[PDB]
Amino acid sequence: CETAPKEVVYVEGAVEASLTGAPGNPEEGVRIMTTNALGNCVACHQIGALPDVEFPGTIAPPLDGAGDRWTEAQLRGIVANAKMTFEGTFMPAFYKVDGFVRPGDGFSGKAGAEPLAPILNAQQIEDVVAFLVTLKE
Amino acid sequence: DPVEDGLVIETDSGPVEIVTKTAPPAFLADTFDTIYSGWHFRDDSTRDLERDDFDNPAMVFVDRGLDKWNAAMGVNGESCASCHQGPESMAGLRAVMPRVDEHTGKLMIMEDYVNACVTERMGLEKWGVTSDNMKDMLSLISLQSRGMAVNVKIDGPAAPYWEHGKEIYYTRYGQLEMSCANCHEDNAGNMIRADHLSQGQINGFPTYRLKDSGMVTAQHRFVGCVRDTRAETFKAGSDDFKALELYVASRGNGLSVEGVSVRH
Ligand code: HEC
Ligand code: HEC
Ligand code: HEC
Ligand SMILES: [Zn+2]
Ligand SMILES: [Zn+2]
Ligand SMILES: [Zn+2]
Ligand SMILES: [Zn+2]
Repeated sequence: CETAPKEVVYVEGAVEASLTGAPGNPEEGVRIMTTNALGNCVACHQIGALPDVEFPGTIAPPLDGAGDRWTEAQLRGIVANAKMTFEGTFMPAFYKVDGFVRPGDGFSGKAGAEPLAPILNAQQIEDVVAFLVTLKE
Repeated sequence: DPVEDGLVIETDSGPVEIVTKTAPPAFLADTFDTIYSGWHFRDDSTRDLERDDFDNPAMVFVDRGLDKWNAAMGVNGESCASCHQGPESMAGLRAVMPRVDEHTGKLMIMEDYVNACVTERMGLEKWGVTSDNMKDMLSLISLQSRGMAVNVKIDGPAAPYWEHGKEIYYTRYGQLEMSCANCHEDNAGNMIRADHLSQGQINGFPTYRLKDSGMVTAQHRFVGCVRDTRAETFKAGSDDFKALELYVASRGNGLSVEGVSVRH
């Protein structure tokens, strides 16, 4: 009762079905997005709705309003693997386990055997998506 | 984005101008309008640390390098100076490194020249490439080219090595799928969390990092940069990182050798 990284179905980048079958928890989404070892989204994106996060990056436009720009399904596909929406994007795939060059074991600098653990698990993705849906207006 | 500023170091023998902004080498002309030292992307308090030798914490390790250059540390009491006299004997060398050696035809980073003398001529076990003996010695040697334009050769016998480094530079490593170029080329001037991205130049190495309170070599920097893409990294002084050092050095051709720089 998870769809595994290699089983995900992207259609024009979008993923129509829940990766877990369980509702996203947006408060946990926020934690995931602002914790360095998890989503680390704020390394590249500002989030105006979260004013207490310090040193937000300027690599990509702010996340405010992404709830208006994309459907839930689009947002799931972007979080899981943004390369299926924006070809060659600098945004890394958070639900991807193989097809890497010199795959590593965490930040150890040692070889990691593919398939790797995905950077975020399936419920973490759903949690991030549920928060992204609220970013409106 | 890179600050408007100029760098002239106060020293014991007068001001030395450092070129920190200049036209790129021809191979980068479609890539950058301008190449910049990493100094330009630092805050003013950090920039000020490089502006004079009295305040530059790297000069402690230059001086210790000079002690080691003069020390009879060989098996028969040999010292660097016993053969090379003053360290000014190495004038210009740092500016043109890495290079294909004129006599052996081997690609050499500075660490390789130092260890050739250490092992063959002083009878010593090779120094670790990120050992204090090595970082201090590179610091001392690098100072002997301060203010000289970086001018690394990329054609002729250098070309295959340079090409091998170029490939590494643009390879998107690790689970994060990121290349040197993704950060240092596509995103120079931007903030990645609290860090202001530079062009990832090495004209300023060896470098005192304020974080570590110590010197760092380009080889050691590279180890960390690839590791942090969530990848299997390369060994410091490995053939592939020697090639990368050649390639990355040449991206700053025209910038001055800083001698020993200060960074976060
Ligand atoms: C942590 C999990 C996240 C989340 C939730 C998002 N990002 Fe990124 N992102 C990056 C770049 C360069 C782009 C633009 C794509 C391109 O044109 O190349 C994006 C795009 C997005 C979007 C869509 C754009 C929008 O705001 O509507 C969304 C919703 C999104 N991201 C969410 C870059 C990065 C990173 C740099 C390495 C990091 C880390 C992240 N993104 C992380 C996240
Ligand atoms: C003490 C540890 C040192 C250090 C730091 C260096 N040397 Fe030597 N060196 C010697 C000879 C005959 C050469 C070759 C000269 C040539 O190729 O024409 C070298 C070379 C170097 C280099 C490279 C110089 C270059 O221009 O290619 C460097 C950086 C270097 N050395 C540093 C001779 C001796 C010795 C005689 C026995 C002794 C002792 C040392 N060197 C010691 C040191
Ligand atoms: C691919 C292997 C490389 C190489 C060769 C380099 N980098 Fe990075 N780098 C990143 C950040 C945030 C910093 C600190 C801020 C800055 O000065 O740019 C660096 C630093 C460096 C340096 C030091 C430059 C100096 O002037 O002291 C060098 C030589 C360097 N890098 C080389 C960030 C990233 C990445 C972001 C995720 C990636 C990928 C790379 N770097 C990759 C590489
Ligand atoms: Zn001073
Ligand atoms: Zn010489
Ligand atoms: Zn010679
Ligand atoms: Zn190789």
